[PDB]
This record gives sequence, C-alpha cells and structure tokens, in this order.
Amino acid sequence: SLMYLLRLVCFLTLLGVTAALFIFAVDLAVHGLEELRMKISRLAGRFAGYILYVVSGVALCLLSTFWCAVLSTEAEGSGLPQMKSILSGFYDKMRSALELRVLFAKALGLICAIGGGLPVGWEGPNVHIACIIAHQFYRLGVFKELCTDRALRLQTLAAACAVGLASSFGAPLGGVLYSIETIASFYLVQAFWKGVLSALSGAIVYELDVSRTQTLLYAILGALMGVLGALFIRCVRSIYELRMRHYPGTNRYFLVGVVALFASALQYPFPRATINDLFKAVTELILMPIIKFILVALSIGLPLPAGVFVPSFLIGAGFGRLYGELMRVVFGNAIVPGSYAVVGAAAFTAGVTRALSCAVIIFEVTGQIRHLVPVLISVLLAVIVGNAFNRSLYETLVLMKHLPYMPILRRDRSPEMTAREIMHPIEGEPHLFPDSEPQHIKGILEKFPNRLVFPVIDANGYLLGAISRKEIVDRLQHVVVPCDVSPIVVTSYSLVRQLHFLFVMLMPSMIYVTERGKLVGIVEREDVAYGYSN
Amino acid sequence: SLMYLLRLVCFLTLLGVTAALFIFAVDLAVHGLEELRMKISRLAGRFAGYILYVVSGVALCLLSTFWCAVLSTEAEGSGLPQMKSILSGFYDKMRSALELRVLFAKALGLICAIGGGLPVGWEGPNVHIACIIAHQFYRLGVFKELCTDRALRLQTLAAACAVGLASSFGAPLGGVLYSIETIASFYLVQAFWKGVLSALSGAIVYELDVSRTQTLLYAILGALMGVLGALFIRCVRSIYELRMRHYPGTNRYFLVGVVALFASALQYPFPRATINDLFKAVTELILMPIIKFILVALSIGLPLPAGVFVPSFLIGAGFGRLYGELMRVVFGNAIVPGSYAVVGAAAFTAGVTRALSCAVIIFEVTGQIRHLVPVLISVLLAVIVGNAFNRSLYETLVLMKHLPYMPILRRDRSPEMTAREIMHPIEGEPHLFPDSEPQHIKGILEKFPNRLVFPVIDANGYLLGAISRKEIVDRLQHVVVPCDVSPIVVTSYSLVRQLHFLFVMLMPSMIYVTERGKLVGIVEREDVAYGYSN
Ligand SMILES: [Cl-]
Ligand SMILES: [Cl-]
Ligand SMILES: [Cl-]
Ligand SMILES: [Cl-]
Repeated sequence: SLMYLLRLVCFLTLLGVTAALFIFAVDLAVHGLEELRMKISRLAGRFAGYILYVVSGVALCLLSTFWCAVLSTEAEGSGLPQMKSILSGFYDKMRSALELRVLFAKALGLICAIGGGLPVGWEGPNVHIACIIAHQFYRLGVFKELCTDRALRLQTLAAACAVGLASSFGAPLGGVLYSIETIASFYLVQAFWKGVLSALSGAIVYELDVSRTQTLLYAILGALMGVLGALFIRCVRSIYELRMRHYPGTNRYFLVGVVALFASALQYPFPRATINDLFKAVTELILMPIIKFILVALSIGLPLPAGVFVPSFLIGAGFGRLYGELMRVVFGNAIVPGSYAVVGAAAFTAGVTRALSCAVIIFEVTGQIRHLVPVLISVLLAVIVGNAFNRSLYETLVLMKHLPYMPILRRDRSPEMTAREIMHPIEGEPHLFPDSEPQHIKGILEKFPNRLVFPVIDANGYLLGAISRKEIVDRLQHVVVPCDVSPIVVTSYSLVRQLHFLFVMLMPSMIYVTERGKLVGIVEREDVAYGYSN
Repeated sequence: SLMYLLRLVCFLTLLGVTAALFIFAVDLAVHGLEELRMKISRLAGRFAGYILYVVSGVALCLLSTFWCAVLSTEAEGSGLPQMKSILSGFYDKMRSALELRVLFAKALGLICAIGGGLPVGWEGPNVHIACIIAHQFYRLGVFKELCTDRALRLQTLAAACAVGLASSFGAPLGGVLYSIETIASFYLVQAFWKGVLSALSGAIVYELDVSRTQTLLYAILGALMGVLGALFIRCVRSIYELRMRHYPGTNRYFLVGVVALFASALQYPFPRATINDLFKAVTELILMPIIKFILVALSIGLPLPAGVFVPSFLIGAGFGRLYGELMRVVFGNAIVPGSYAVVGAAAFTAGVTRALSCAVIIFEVTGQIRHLVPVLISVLLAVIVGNAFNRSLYETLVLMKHLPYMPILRRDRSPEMTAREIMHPIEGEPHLFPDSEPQHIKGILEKFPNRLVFPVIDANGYLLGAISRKEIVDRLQHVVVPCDVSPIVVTSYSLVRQLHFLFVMLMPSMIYVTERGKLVGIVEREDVAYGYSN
C-alpha cells in the first residue's frame, strides 16, 4: 500500500532525472560538435573554408550511419514507431530494440546526424533513449517487478516516453500530452500521474505571443496545412518505397553521403534561431519551406537516428509566414504576419503528427498563451482534414518499416473472415493430455523449445490450459494438472473484426479456437496484426 | 469514409453548440434569480430586509429538492458519479438517468440550489445535462447509429462530458483534460479529437499571474493540501453515512431547509468575486475556509443537484492564503501571499478531485501561465498524497451512493475466489438446444422475457452461442442455428482477479463458464462489480 507507492515514485523520479540528464548531454554534445566543425572552416581560407564545411558535414553523416551499423541497426530511424510497436503488445518480439547496446547507436548516431547538418530532429530518437534507460533501471532488484507485471510495464514504459518527449520540447505538459496522443492506443488513466511525475522530475533537472481572433483565416490555414501534412506523409512513404522497389539494396554511405552533400548544396542561398525570427512581427522565402519539405521527407528515410518534430516546426512556420504575408496584402495592415507563422508551425506538425498537443507545445515553449481558441481550432482542423487523406506519420512509418503493430489489420485479411479461415489446426500445434506420462511430456518440452503455454485437453480433446515452464518444469523436478493459465478461447465462427479487437484490448499472444467444445486451432497474434516480424 | 466523418463532425458541433448554449441559459437564470432575491430584500426595512433574504433563500432550496422529487429523483446529487457509472459499462442499467424528464429536474434544481444561496457548484450537474442533450440528438435518424455502436457511443457520450465540463470552467482544454481524467477508466485516443471538437464548438458560442520558483514551499503546500482533500472526501462520506445509519429516513425539506437556514446564518460575519480578490497580491480568514469546508461537505450530500468544483476552488485559495500569509512572516517580504492562494485553489480541488488538470484549469481561466512547473508539481504532490489516504471524491461518491461501477470490486469478493465460487449454475439459467423444436423455444422466450442472449448447447451440453431477439424472433416468423454471438467464455478455475479485468476492458454483461468443455454456469456482471443497482 505504501511500499507500493514509494517504489514507483522512486523509479519514476530516478528515471525522469537521468533521462533529462542524458538528453542534456546529447544536446551538449551537439552544440560542441557543431562548433568544432565551424572552427575547422574558419581556420582555412574562405574558398576552402566553405568546402571544409561540406566535407566535415558528409563525414559526420557517414559516421552517423556507421554507428548504427557497427553497434545495432535496430537504432536506425525515429524510434517512436519502434516503440509504438512495443507498447502495442509486442514487447516479447521487439525486446531487442531496448538493449543497452542500442542506446549507444541511437545517441552516437543522433549527435553525429544533427552535427553533420542533416535536417533531422530528435523527438523520436529521444523517446527511444528514455525507454532504454527505463529498461536498464528494470534490471535493479527493487524495480524488476515493474517490468514483470504486464500492466505496470505498460504504464512505466509510457512514462519513459513522456519524459523522453517532454525533454525534447522543454515543455513538461506539452510532452506528456503529446505522449498519450501517439505511443498509446488506449490509455490507462492511472499512468497520467506516473507520466507527469517522470516529466516534472526532468523539468527540475532542466531548471539547472498574441494571435488576434480573426480566426476564420486561421482555420483556412488549418485546413490547408492538414492537406500539406497529408502530402508530407505521402512523400515520406513514396520517396522511401521507390528506393526499396527500384534501386534497391543501395548500401549505407553512398546513400547517406549523397543526401548529406546534396543537402549542404541545395541550401546554398540559405534551427531554434530561424523560428523565433519568423515569430517576430516585422521570394527567397517561397523556396525555403519547399526545399526543406523535400529535404526532410527524404532524410527521415535514411538508415540513421532521425526525429521529425523540430524540422516540421520550421516547415509550418515558413508556410504560415507565406500565408501570413499573402494575407497581409489582401486584408490590410491590421493583419500581422508573425502570428500566422505561429499557427503555421503548430498546424503543420499537427498535420504530420496528428497530435492535437502541438497547440499546447507551442504555448508552453515560448508562447504566452494569449488565447488557445484560435490556435486550438486551426490545429484541430488540420487533424480532421489530414486525418481524411493519410495515416499519422508514425503509423505510416510503422507500415513503411514493417513493424508489428496490433491496431492495423494485415493487408491481406478481411474483418469478415472467420477465425476458422485463419486458425492453425491443433494437430500440428503442441498439445498436452492429463493421461500422458512424465516420459511423454519431456518430448514436447524439448521438441517444441521456447513454448511457454501448453494447451491441455482430454482424449476426444476438451478444453483446459496449463502453463509450460513455471509448473511443468518444476513438476518434472520430482519424476500434469491442475492448470494455472486461463486462455482467451473463442468460437470457430467468431470473425476477424472481433479477433482483432481482443488482440488490441486484451493484448494476448494467442487465442484458442473452440469448435463444439473441442480445441480446434490456435490463432497466433501474427495471424491478424499487420506485423512485419522478421 | 467521408459520410462517416461528416456525420460525426455534424453531431459533435450540433452537441457542443447547444450544450454550451443551454448552460449559458442556466448561468443566465442563476444571475437573475439571485438579483430577484436581492430586490425583495432592499424594498423592505433593514431589519426585515435581512430575514427576507434568508427566508427567500430557504424557499429556493426547498423548491430545488422539490423539482427533483416531482420530476426525477435520479437528478439528485452531482451527476458525474451517475455518468462514470454509465461509461463504465452499465449504460443498459443506468439509461433511466438520461431521460428527457431528468434534464428538467437537473437544470431547474440547479438554478434554484445556487439561487437559494447553497455552497454548491455546477460542474457535476452540468456534465449530466450535456449527456442528456447528447442523448436526445441520438434520437434523430442520422445520429441514432452513434448510440447503437457500443464503441462509438462511448466516445460521443465522453464528448458530451467534455463540453459539459469545459463550459463549466470556461477553459476548453482544461475541460476536455479534466474529462479524460475522471469519467474515463481507460480512454480511446480517437475520442480526444471528438472531445476537443465538441468543446471548441461551445467555446465559440461562449465567445458571443506570476508564481516565483520558491517551489519547495509550494510542494509543502501541495503535500498538506492533499491531506486536506483526503479529509474532505472522508468528511463527505462520514457526514452522509451517519444520516443513513442514524436518524435515517429524514425526508427532503426539513433536511434541505435546516442546511439552508443553518448556512445563511453560519456565514453572518462573511463566488468568482472572492477568488480573484485573494489572487490579488496585497483572524476572520481562518474561520472562512474551515466553515465552508464543513458547509460544502454537508451540502453535496443533499437530495438535489450539487457540483463541487467552484466551491472547492474557494476552500483551497482560502487555505493557500492562510499558508501564504503564515509564510509571509517566516521568510520575509520577498514572499507574496497572493500566488500561494493560486497554488492553494488548484491543489485542493486536485486533492478532492484527483484531477491533475486543475493545474491547467487555473491557467486557462485567468492564469497567464508564467510557469506551470511550480503549480504542476504541487498539484501532483496533492494527488500522490491524497491518493494514499482516500479514493477520488467521485469514486467515493459512487460508493457512497451505491452505483454500479465496474472498476471497484464488490465489498464481499476476494480476487482469489474462483469463477466457480461465484458462477450461477446453468440448470436454473436459460439455455437452448439445436434439437428443441419451434414448439419448445416459444417457452423460454416468454417465461424468460427481457433475455437477449441464449446460450446454445447440445445434449451432454457443449458450447456455442445464439442471439435471442434479432434472430430467434425472426426465425420464428416462419414457423435454431447457425449462431451469431460470440460470448466471452472462461474456464471454471479462472479467478475473480481476472473476471474483474475482463469486465472492465471488454465490458460485457455476462461471461460463460467452461468446465471440461461443458457450459457450467453464467457469471453476471452484478456478481463482481461493486454495483448497488436497485
Ligand atoms: Cl522511422
Ligand atoms: Cl525534434
Ligand atoms: Cl452525487
Ligand atoms: Cl462548479
């Protein structure tokens, strides 16, 4: 009752601190690696001082993809998608991505990616870090139970996400709120205090405008921005999947290197610096966001650590400024172009991310929160509109990268299909009897290794359910039944539209199929969920 | 896929508008009924002018409890608790509370309760109203499906709650956020856009400070304030249940009338007026909150419409001023007593409510949001602290008023009890066979009216599951099987700690018990849930 609370409080505070502490050191290393890169250039002549900027830039992007390659390639990409996977009920399958060795390929990869001048964020990679740190704490005795308990692991790993995100924006509430909107499929309300706690912990560590209600024109920008967020997620997937289908098997540095070079040159006539400046209220700005629209969409498909929030913040603000200026003329001096860049930055990340929180994030960061209402409506419209065309950039990344993700159905399965159509016959799948002697049960045990549940039926087999390992292995250490596991059994005529639901809510690995009482078939979780596996 | 969205969008917008519109009329009717009451007094002499204030005050409190009595006594109390019940999976049981007649006893009762000078809020009653309005639209053809669909009814009735709350605070985000924290057990992330939409709609209708980081002392106030919130919920229940156990069956006006009179007198040496004043930073203030602490606790037990948010706002601010003054002297002029009243009002409502959102609500209302961090920590401590002693005032109210509420277990059932201990034997419960002729099935149908599912088994009965009414009644209109319903079946050794879970997540009315394959018993949802029913 109290040892319960103090255990949990201890964990979340020790997580939140060392999460926002680690991310501070990531940030600290990015601000140094950039200034090094700058010294190299200013020490040589002006002509060569420019090329030594580009050369150093490619080099650090090559070192970035190298870190992933030499340590853990599971550290490539955002990380949020890879996590959305785990919290979806595939912790047993994706447990590999949370290994300590992946923390290094993420945090070394990120420092070098942003260092080398890639148009690449840290929101994703950052959430990924926090989870691995939270997973390491799980290794201490006092905290091990926190992972064991299915329910308690969900809620804690979610707090890792919160502190991961909230540290990326330096906005504690903005963070936790964005967290529940994206990693979660559904959300246990209990966790909200656990996620806030772990976020404020890191805020304390890290402690060591006006938009007129001419809203109608803001909502018009909200609508358009949804359509542009749609196009963005559409671009990411299409630019990506034409590298896989066509020109496939291009390897690492030549790919990353071209984008690094191409980037440093495509930005010849041109981070948190630009933003605040468009937010100030005072040609060559038409190309700015359009170039970065393409450049970023391309870059997050790269085999290296890549977030998307701070980049999309720029792309929005830029479009918001182009709108805020094209409205400056049509409606008079009364229109302020600055406030349209604010609604712009918020609505576009809300187009691409689908997080209504981006409205709160822009407030918490530098925003004064004059009025949410205008910003909150245009952020919403962007979701409703972009929610029509596309799936969320994260969900699309899940498809795009082929990650087991419970809430999307297999491309090849109708919700009308009966469990019978997809179930795996019981004859080939392992099963146990009460009558089968100790001499028997050793057989299945070794011939089906890794099996944790054994379905137990009589002759003319009828349903029960015994464990494998805790009991059978320990009931063997003397030389059956009673059982200890209740499986979610389902009748053979129950269809996918309802198997899929049990998989998302109950989150099991297997569902038993009942035909007239007899155990006739198991349905794997791989049989319904859009799961890449591999 | 578009007719889907536009239907939903049309519903939420037409709900949100008319919800915040109806609540505006309630608010408008309270501001007049109070001014009438004031005219009556100032027309007579000064001596009598005071007694005519009290007499009018009692009268309107009597008329308040009368409205509930003469229309629908289901309109007594908060309403949120009554709703928390519905959204918990008891919509079929508590449907009566959403009847149109109950909207009148709610909104008339409330106008007269606050008019008569009761220390009584509108947050609860207000959420109740919005649901009944939402429920009425449900009757229109285009919207009826929105209620039919189990999942889509949840999400929309949740949006009623959001626009209900958000309007009660005039803080859209604060409202929807407080909503997910309290009505919901878990929360489908989909709804968040539906709730925001329905809230901003009513915001558009309704459109027609500094806390230093001396936070340590704010956290010490957060700690204490949780303990006071605990005592507050402890008081509500104990003052209530001593009226039921002792002096039981006291009826209506004498009860309501004594509290009306007693109140108007107990406040002899003393709403949104006081608040802003303590928030301004510039004996007889020690008694103020303590009197109202008792007075309010007592009043929300009364048989009439009674919210608790705005009253608790006062009680906190008061205690926060008492603290902010006792800190004024101990730490010097550098301490500002005003900002401690703000953290005070937020932390105490966060004590009683357990909503971390009160932090955001205080910001959104008049708050400028200088920094959340100090306020957001103290609001969280208050929850972690009061979360130790007590259950949330709403959950405690659910116990206190004996309402079916899925997530609390029956007072008399251990999670260790096997489903076999609690299951109802299948012989006494209705069942069907494939062999039983049309002459047979007419029997069960009429002798067990109101039955919707019929468990279907063979001779030596083995599990399947047929509907009752859609099929059997229509398959009778010609003079069996195949089945059309899949029931959540569970083995006889599966225990309550896991029946209870299935009831909360899957939200079914019944669970079938499997003993060696044979259907041996039904477990009603009334067998596990702490459900008073009646
Ligand atoms: Cl990715
Ligand atoms: Cl970022
Ligand atoms: Cl109540
Ligand atoms: Cl209120």
